[PDB]
Amino acid sequence: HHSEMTPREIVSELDKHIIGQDNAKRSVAIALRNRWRRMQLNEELRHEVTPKNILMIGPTGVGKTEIARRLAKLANAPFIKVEATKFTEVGKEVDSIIRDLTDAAVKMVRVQAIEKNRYRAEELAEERILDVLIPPPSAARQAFRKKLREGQLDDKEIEIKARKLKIKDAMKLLIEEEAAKLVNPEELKQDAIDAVEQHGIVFIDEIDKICKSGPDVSREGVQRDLLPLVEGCTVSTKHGMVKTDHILFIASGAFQIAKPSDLIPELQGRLPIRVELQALTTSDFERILTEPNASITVQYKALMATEGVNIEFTDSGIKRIAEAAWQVNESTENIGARRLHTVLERLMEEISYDASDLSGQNITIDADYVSKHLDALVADEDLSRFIL
Amino acid sequence: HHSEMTPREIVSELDKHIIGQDNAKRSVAIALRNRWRRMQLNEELRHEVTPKNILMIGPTGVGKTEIARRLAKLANAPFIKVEATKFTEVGYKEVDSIIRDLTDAAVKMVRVQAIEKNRYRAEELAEERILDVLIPPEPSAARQAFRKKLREGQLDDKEIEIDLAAAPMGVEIMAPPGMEEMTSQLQSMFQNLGGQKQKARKLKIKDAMKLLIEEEAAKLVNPEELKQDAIDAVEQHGIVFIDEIDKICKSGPDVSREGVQRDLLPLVEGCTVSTKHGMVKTDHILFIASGAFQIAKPSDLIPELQGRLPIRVELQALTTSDFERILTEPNASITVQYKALMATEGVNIEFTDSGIKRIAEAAWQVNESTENIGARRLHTVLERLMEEISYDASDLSGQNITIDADYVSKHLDALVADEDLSRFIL
Amino acid sequence: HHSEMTPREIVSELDKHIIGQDNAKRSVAIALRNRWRRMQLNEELRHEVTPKNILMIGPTGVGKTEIARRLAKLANAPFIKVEATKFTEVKEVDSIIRDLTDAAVKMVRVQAIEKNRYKLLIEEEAAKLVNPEELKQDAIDAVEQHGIVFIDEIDKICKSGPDVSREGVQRDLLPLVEGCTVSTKHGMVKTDHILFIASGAFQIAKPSDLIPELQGRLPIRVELQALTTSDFERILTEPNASITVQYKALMATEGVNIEFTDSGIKRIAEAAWQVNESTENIGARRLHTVLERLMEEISYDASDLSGQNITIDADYVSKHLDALVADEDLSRFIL
Amino acid sequence: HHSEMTPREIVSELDKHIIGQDNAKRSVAIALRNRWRRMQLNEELRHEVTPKNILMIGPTGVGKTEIARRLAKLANAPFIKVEATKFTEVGYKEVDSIIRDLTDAAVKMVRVQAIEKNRYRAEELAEERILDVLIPPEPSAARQAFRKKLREGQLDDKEIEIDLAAAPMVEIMAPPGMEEMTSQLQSMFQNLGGQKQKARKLKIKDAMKLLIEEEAAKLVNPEELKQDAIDAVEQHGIVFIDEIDKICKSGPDVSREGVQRDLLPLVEGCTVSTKHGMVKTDHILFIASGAFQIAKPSDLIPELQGRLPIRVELQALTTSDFERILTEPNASITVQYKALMATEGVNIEFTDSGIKRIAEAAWQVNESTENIGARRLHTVLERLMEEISYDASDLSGQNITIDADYVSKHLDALVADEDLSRFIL
Ligand SMILES: Nc1ncnc2c1ncn2[C@@H]1O[C@H](COP(=O)(O)OP(=O)(O)O)[C@@H](O)[C@H]1O
Ligand SMILES: Nc1ncnc2c1ncn2[C@@H]1O[C@H](COP(=O)(O)OP(=O)(O)O)[C@@H](O)[C@H]1O
Ligand SMILES: Nc1ncnc2c1ncn2[C@@H]1O[C@H](COP(=O)(O)OP(=O)(O)O)[C@@H](O)[C@H]1O
Ligand SMILES: Nc1ncnc2c1ncn2[C@@H]1O[C@H](COP(=O)(O)OP(=O)(O)O)[C@@H](O)[C@H]1O
Repeated sequence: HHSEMTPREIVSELDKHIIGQDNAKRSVAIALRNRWRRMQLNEELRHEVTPKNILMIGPTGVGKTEIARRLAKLANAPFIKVEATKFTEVGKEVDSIIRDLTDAAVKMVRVQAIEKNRYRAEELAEERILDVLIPPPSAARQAFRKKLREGQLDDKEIEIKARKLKIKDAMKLLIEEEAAKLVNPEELKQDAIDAVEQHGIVFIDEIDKICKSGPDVSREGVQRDLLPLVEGCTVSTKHGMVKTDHILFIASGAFQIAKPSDLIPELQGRLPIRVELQALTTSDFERILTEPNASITVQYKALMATEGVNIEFTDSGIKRIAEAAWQVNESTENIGARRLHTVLERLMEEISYDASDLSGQNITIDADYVSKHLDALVADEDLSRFIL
Repeated sequence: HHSEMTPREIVSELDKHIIGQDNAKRSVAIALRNRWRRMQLNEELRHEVTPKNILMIGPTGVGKTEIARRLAKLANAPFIKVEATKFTEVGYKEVDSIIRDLTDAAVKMVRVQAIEKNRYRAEELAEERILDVLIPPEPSAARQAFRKKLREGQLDDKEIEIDLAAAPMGVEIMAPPGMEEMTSQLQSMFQNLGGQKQKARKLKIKDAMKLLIEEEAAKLVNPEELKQDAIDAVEQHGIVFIDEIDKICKSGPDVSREGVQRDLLPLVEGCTVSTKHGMVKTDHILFIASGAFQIAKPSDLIPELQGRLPIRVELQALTTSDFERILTEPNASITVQYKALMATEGVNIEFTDSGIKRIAEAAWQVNESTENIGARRLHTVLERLMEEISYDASDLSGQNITIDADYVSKHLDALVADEDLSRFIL
Repeated sequence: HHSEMTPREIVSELDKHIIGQDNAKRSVAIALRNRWRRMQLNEELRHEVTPKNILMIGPTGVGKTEIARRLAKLANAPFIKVEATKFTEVKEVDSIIRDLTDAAVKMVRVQAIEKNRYKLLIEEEAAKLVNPEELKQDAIDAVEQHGIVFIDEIDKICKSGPDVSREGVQRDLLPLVEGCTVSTKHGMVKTDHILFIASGAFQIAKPSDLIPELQGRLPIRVELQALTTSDFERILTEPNASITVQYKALMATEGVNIEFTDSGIKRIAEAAWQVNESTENIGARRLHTVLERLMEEISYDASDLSGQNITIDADYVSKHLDALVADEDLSRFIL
Repeated sequence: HHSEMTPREIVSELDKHIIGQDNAKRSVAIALRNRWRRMQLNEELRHEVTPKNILMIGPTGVGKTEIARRLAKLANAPFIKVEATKFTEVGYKEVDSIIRDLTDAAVKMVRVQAIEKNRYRAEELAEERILDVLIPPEPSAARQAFRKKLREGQLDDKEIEIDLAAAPMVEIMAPPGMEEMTSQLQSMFQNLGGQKQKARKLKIKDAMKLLIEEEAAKLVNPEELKQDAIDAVEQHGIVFIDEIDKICKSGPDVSREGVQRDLLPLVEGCTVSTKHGMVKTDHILFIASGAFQIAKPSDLIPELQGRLPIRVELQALTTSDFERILTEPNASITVQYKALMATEGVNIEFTDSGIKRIAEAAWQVNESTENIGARRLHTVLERLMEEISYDASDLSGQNITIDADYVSKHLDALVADEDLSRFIL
C-alpha cells in the first residue's frame, strides 16, 4: 500500500539522487508522509483531507523535476510531466493529463506483474521437473532441487503431450507455459485505477507562463480548466473511471516574469505548499558528477569497462569539467545542470569511439586531459552554442 | 425522497460549516424548502412550479461554493461545480456536459448507498467462499476455526487458489481525444455479451478478499433498478453550481461571452439532455450562480437569464473576526484536520486563543498587502506555519506542542512584513 | 390521432395561460388548424401543401415564447427553442433536429410508461410486450408530423465582415425550412412538415433585411404589443396556475393562508413597471424577481407562521419594495 | 428508366408548373434529351460524352429552382438542392456530402418501387404463417377454408397468438460528428443478438400488417436494392447548386475559391464513398444558379467554367406573370387555399379583378422595398386570407367571394405604408 517511511527517511533516500535542494526535498517528503497519515484516520476525515499540492519556484536545471521523478519512483507511484503551455493553443483538452497518467499506470502495473510472475513461473517450472526425477519434499526432491539450480545437470535428457527434451531447453519451455496462467486482467486494470487515484502524482512544469489583454484571457483560461483537477473531479478514460480527488500535483516555474500571486485565487488555495529552489554552483557541479548513485561519471566508468578500459576521474579533472560547464552557461545561455551532459560527451567522444581498441588499459582523466579537449571549444562562444 | 427540514433547521445546519453569510443561507433554504412544498401540491401545480434559482454576489473566498456544496450534501442531492469560462472557447467542451457529469455523479451516489446495504452481506458470502477452499465440504469445527482466524488474524498473506470470473476479451481500442468516452462504452458491450464463466487463478487472501467482495456485492444490487433510480435523483433533487457567471457578461469577446449564456439558457428554462445512463430532464434541477460582479452587473446578463434567477443575495466580505471563527468553529476546520494529522505521528497540537487570533491577523494582512484571495489564505499561512512541525512530527511523538501568539509571530511576521517575499511563499 | 380543434378553440385555451396578444394567438391558431386540414386532402395536395411558418415581432418578455410553448403542449407536440446566434461561431445547424428528436424520445417514453401501468403479472407483460425500438419509431413520427421548432432572436443574424457570417446562418438554416433529411442516432428524420416559429425585436434590422429565400418560407407575420401596467395585474391573477396562485399554494403547504388584495396586486405591478422604466426593461419577467423579494420574509418564516392568515396589502408591498425600488443602483443587483 | 420525351414535350410539360422563362426550359430540355441520345451510341462514345451542365443567371424568385425540381420529378430522377455557401465554413462539412444525401434519396425512391412488387408475395406469405396458427400442419380442406374466410371475411377481429421478432438491446453517447456512425453500430447489435421471434398475443387485423412488414424485408435483397440505387444516381442523377455566384472571388477569396476547388472533382467526375456503396459522379448532371450582380461567370476558376458549358439568363417576372402564377400552375397557392378552406366547409372564389389587384399588390411591395420575386405572393395572400382562415370554422356552409374590393380593403392600407410593409409583408 502506501509506504510507512518517515519524512527524514524519505529525504535521506532522495539525497542518494538529488544534490542539495533540501527545502524542496522536505516539501515532497511531508506530502508523501500525509499519504500514510490520512490512511490512519477515520472514514470522515479521509474524505475531508485532500493532498497538499506543492508549487516549486526556481530557475531551470536545479532539479525540480528529478525530485518529483524520484519521489514517485520511491513511492511506487504513477508519474507524468505536462507542459503548462501545451493547453495554451487550445483545441488539447486539460483532461488529457489524467488520460495519459492512467496509461502510464497500466503499463506500470503490467511490468510489476511480470516481475512477480517470473519468479512464480520458474518455481512451478522446476517443481514440475522434480516430479519426473522423483515420482511422488523429504530428501531426494530437495537434492534434485539444489542440484538443478547450482549445477549444469540441465544437459541430461529428461522426458517431460509427453515428449522427450533436454532440461536446458525444457526449462525455458516450462516457464512459458506457467507464466501465461498467472495474469489476471481484471485485477490488473483495477489496481491501475487505484494507483492513479490513491498514489497518483502529477507534475505541471512551467506553470508560471500561464499567469496573467489578448493573451491574458487565453492564459487565465487554462487555470480555470486546470481548476477542477486540483479541486477533484471525475475524468472518463478507456481504462475506467478515474477520480482526481486524491492525486498529488506538483507545479514549478521560473517566476521571473510573473509571481505566484498572479495565479487565480482558486488555484492558490489549491497549492498551499510553496518552496523556493536555489541555483546550482560550481561546487555543486563537482558533487553531481560523482556523489549521486549511478552518476554520469560512474556510468561512463562502467560503460568503458564493458570494453575493458578502466576510467579514473581525478579531482583536478572533475574540477575543470565542472568549471567548463559553468563557463559555457555564463558565456552563452544558462541551461542549468544539463550542461554537464553535453560537456562530458564531448570530452569522452574520442575514448568512447576507440574503446574497442583500448581494451586492457587504464585511462586517467586529469585536469590536463580535460583542458585539451575543452578549452579550445569553450574559448569560442560561437562554437559553444552548436557543439556544447 | 425530499427532506422535510424547515428553512430555520437548514440555516442552523449550514452554520455548522459556514460562518456568517446569513443572507445566503436563507436563500438556499427557501429553494430547498420549495422542493418539499412542491411535492405536496396537486398534479397541475407540480409542473408549473419551477425551482427558484439563486444568483450569488460577493468577493472571492467568502464561501459561495461551500454553501452550495453543503446544501446538496445536506439534501442528499447530486452536485457539480462548473466554471462559466470553460464554455467560452466552445470548440471541442459542450454545455450539455454539465448535466452529463451531474448524472454520473448521481450514479456513484446511489451506488455507494447500495454498497453499504449490501456490504455486510457481500463480505459474509465473500469469506464464505474462502472457507470452501480451506476446508472442502452444521459448520462443525474447522469451518468455525478458520472463520475466526480469518477475521482476527493477519494470515491473509498466505497463498490460496480460488476460482474467479475474468473477461477473456482483453481488447484495446485507439481513439482520438473526443472518442475517449465512447470507446469505453463499446468495451463494456463485448464483455457483457460473450463471457460468462469463472477461471481458477492463484492469489493472496489479502488481495483475494477484496476481489470477492466486488463480485458478491454486484449480484445483490440490480443494475436496472439502480440506474433508473439515479435519474429520479437528478430530475427532482439535482443541484448545479455555475461559478464566475459574471465573466461571461458583455465587441469581439462579448459575442463569445454572451454565447455561453445562450447555451446555458435551455438548462435553466428546462430541456431534455441525453446521457449514457438515460434521458435526463433539467426542468426541476436547481441552479446556483455566483460572481464578483466588479466588471459587470446582473443587469448585463441576457434578459432570459435574469428571469430564471429570481433569488438574489450578495455575500459580505469576511473580516478578521470571521477568520478567528473559521479556524475552529466549523466541523473539520483546517486546524482540526492538522490537529488530527499530527496525532497520527503521536503529537498533540494545541492552539491558544491568542495564537489563533494572530494567525487570522497574518492572513488578513497578506490579503491587504498583496492580493485578496479570501479565506483561502488561511491554508497557505497555516501550512507555512506548521511546516517545521509537520516534518519533525515523527521525532516529536509523545510530546505536546502548544502554538501560542509568540510561536505565530516568530514564523510569520518576518514573512508578512516583506511584501516581495509574501507573494511567492504565501 | 391528431386532435381537431377550430382556431377559436385554440385561442380560447391559450387565453387560460397567456394574457392579451390576441394577434399572435390568431396566427398560431391558423398554423395548428392547417395540420388537420392537410390530413383531409388527397395524396397530391399533401406534399404540395407545406406548413405556414410564423415570424413574431415584438419586445422581449411579451409572451412570444409562452404562446409557442402552450401551443405545442396543447397539441402534444415535440418542442425545442434554439438561439439563432448560437451558430454565429464558425456547432452544426442540424443539431436543432437532433435535440428535437432526443426531447421527443423521452416524451414518448414517459407517456408510454404510464400506458403500461394502467399486478406483478401485468408489469411482467409490460416489460415484454413493449418494444424499446417501437418507442423510438413512434418518436420519429411525432417529430415529422407534429414537430414544432422555435428560433429566438432571429433578427440578430441579419446583415460586412460579420454580415457574411450572420447571413451564412440563414443560408445554413434554409434547407431546414425548405425541407431536408437530417440523420440522427434514433433514425432518419424529415423536416418537411415541421412547423417553425421565429421571433425577434427587429429594432436594429427589419425582416426585409433577411435573405429573399427565407422571407417566402415565413408567410405568417404577427407583431406583439408591449405589455402595460393593466396587463401586469392580469398576469398575476387571471392565468391558470399563475405565479401568485403558485405562491399561495406553496405557503399553504406550510399551513399559512396567503391572500392578495386588489390594492396590493396593483402596486406590485406598478413596482415591476417602475424597475423596467428606471433601469432595463426585461418585460413580464420582472414580476418573478419582484414577487420573490416581497415574499422572501414570509417564505422563510412560513414554518413558524403555520395556522395564521397573512394578508398582503398595498402597505405591505410598499414596505418591502419602495425602499429598494427607489434606489436604482440596488435595483440592478437585487431586482 | 430514361424517358424518351423530345425537348418540345419536356418544355410543354414544364409549362404545367413553371410560368414563362422559356429560354431556361429549353436549356434543361436539351440536357435531359441528351441523356436518351447518349444511350443510342456505341460503347466508346458513351464514356467520352459527358452531361452538359447548366449555369442559370437571373434575379431571385424567378423560378430557377422550380425548373430543376419539376425536371427531376418529370424524369423520375434523384434530386438534391444545396447552397454553395454551406461549405464556406468547411468545418466538421465535406463537399462529398452532396452525393451522400443524393444516394439516400435514391435508396428511398427505389425502395418504394420494390415494395409495390413485393406486396403480392409478402401478403401471400403473411397470411400463410397465419394459417399455421389456425390449423397446425396438400392444403386439403381446413387450410383452403380458412384462406377463403380470411380474404373475404372480416374474421380478423378474433384474438390469435403469433410469434414475432423483437430485440432486447442501448444508447451510445457521441459527439455531433458521430451521430450517423452510432446509428449504424446500434443496428449491428440488434442483428447480432439473435435470429428468432417472440410469441405474443395479437389481433389478425393488426397482426397481418405487422407480418407484411417482416416478410417484405426478407423478399427484397439488401444487396439488390442497395446496388440499384447506385445505378440511379450515376446515370440519372441531377444536382442543383444554388447561389454559386457567392463563392466567386483577398481574405475571403481564398476560402470562397476553395469551395470551387472542392466542388471541382464532382463536376469533372470522381468516386465518392457512401454508406450504400461506391458512386461515380462522372455522368451526374449539375445545374448552378446565381444572380451574378456582384460577380460574373468569368470570375469562376477556369476549370469550373469549362464544366458549365450551357449558359442561360432568366428575365425578371412582371405583374402579368404574377396573375398567371396564382391560377395556371397545378396546385397553385390560390387553389390550395381553396381546398384548405373547403376542409372547414367554405367555398372560396377568386374574381379576375381580385387576382389582378393581388399581383399589383405583390409588385408594389417588391418595388417599394425589396424584390423577393414570386415569393411575395405567399405573404400578400396570407395577409389577405388571415381573417378568413380564422373564421373558416364558423363560416361553414357559406360562399365567400374575393373581389377587387375585398383585396383593396385588407391590402392597400398596408401596402401604402412602406415601413410596415417590410415587417408585415
Ligand atoms: N541536484 C541535482 N543532483 C543531481 N542531478 C541534477 C540535480 N539538479 C539537476 N540535475 C540534472 O538535471 C537533469 C534534470 O533536470 P530537471 O530536474 O528536469 O530540471 P528542472 O529542475 O528545471 O525541472 C537530470 O538529468 C539531472 O542529472
Ligand atoms: N463563511 C465561511 N465559513 C467557513 N469557511 C469558509 C467561509 N468562506 C470561505 N471559507 C473557506 O473557503 C473555502 C471556500 O471558498 P469558495 O467558497 O470556493 O470561494 P468563493 O466563495 O469565492 O467561490 C473553503 O475551503 C472554506 O473552508
Ligand atoms: N401575455 C402574457 N401572459 C402571461 N404571462 C406572460 C405574458 N407575457 C409574458 N409573460 C411571462 O413571460 C415569461 C416568458 O416570456 P417570453 O415569452 O420568453 O418572452 P419573449 O416573448 O420575449 O420570448 C413567462 O414566464 C410568462 O409568465
Ligand atoms: N415561373 C414561375 N411559375 C410558377 N411559380 C413560380 C415561378 N417563379 C417562381 N415561382 C414561385 O416561387 C417559388 C420558387 O422560387 P425559386 O425558383 O426557388 O427562386 P429562384 O428561381 O430565384 O431560385 C415557388 O414557390 C413558386 O411557386
